Amino acid sequence: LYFQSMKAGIIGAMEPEVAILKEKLTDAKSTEHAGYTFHQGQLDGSDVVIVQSGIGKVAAALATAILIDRFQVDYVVNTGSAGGFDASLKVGDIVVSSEVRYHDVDLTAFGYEIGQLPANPAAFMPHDDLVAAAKKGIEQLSQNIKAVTGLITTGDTFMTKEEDVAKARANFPTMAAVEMEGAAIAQACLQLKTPFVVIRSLSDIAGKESPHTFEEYLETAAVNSSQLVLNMLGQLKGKVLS
Ligand SMILES: Nc1ncnc2[nH]cnc12
Repeated sequence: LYFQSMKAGIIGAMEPEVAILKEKLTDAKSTEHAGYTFHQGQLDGSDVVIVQSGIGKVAAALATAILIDRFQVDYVVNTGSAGGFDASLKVGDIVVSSEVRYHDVDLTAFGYEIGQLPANPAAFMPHDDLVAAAKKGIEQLSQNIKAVTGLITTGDTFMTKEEDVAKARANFPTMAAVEMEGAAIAQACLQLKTPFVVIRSLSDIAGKESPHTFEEYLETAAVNSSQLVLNMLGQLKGKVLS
């Protein structure tokens, strides 16, 4: 009958990235702390807390901290949209983080790696089992989408200027996709000894077409990322993280 499951923290920067899972919430309760709105409930039996963070590093990191400190989630899933870097991937595809780095952190002047904050690893690491879970989570099939593991990077600039995309690409050649909150969530999670995984779907190919492509395909990327979350929640049912 009843599964014994962890409590999942689920975070998205904007309302569409979160609206779907917010809906399928059962026994919904919504609470407010420190300027954020947290939606506690269940998804197919599993206990979750869903928060829309706002855009950018600091906002995502603060929501994450409250998510962990106030609601004691066992792990954090960051979901949402991202700009594709990997040419193999096309709008709607999904990238599960295999690692996450900031692209807009630079303390190389002092010997740190590009993207790396002092007293932090160069790359934040998602839990293997959360990664493994979403890997199996690709029984995807709605009723076709590609889904991959790859490097995801994070900065506080929306990545549109051919020059910005080039510099990022040069520093982080293996990058599958880019967004504005992933590494910040991971940074907060590390600080709070909490497992994370970042799941993001391509709302655009990063570059000249990005602003209107993003607006066109945000709802698609929300649908696809939200689905892989639900599956991943299924794979984690009755399990605990190693
Ligand atoms: N091109 C882009 N840059 C940063 N974040 C994004 N999220 C979706 N598309 C993006």
